[PDB]
Amino acid sequence: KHSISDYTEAEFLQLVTTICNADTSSEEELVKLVTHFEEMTEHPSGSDLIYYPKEGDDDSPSGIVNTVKQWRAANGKSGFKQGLEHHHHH
Amino acid sequence: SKRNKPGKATGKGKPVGDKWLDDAGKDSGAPIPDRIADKLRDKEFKSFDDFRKAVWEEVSKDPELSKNLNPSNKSSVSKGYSPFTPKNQQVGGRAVYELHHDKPISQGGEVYDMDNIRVTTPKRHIDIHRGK
Repeated sequence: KHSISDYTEAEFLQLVTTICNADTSSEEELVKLVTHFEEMTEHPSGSDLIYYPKEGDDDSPSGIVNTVKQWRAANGKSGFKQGLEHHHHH
Repeated sequence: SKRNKPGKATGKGKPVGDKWLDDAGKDSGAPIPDRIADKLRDKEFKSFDDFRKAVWEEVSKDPELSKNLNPSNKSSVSKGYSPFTPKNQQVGGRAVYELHHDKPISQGGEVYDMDNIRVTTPKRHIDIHRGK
């Protein structure tokens, strides 16, 4: 919600997959999610991460999460909230 | 508001090729592709926005016209949404290719005349708009 450290990597993958598949009820909603993605990543390429990947970049949902994760790591910015895996058994 | 009323699409459009959307950032923008005009001609639409959605959907169905779109952009046009332009062609919240009219409606430009409609990036449109 407020910054990318409010997302676990899995939640961020669900967000990116939503965008990539255009899983919205309107173009307005898709444009809003793209803008939110740009604001979360803080990447200078903005929506180009999704729609105009740099030659040799992986533009699958998982590809894009990875590019974000790594670019944030390298530029000394904060990363994903750690997830809490559900365990079915002791 | 005439663009909010029903009408019939007419016009020939123009042969375009590979990188047709790359022309959307130059000149008067790109024309409506002839094959898209062929599919929409003589059809009735409820508004210009209804026409606009059909354009992108028909784009999604045309293997030549949609092949330069990446998978994410193809998903968008398949839903009748306008494809995202490169970031450096967006303007604020205007992030997608736009459909505009060449001769304005107030001067007698027709709403659904496909030869009077051009595809622009937000950036090209604002340049054109500012020079009026």
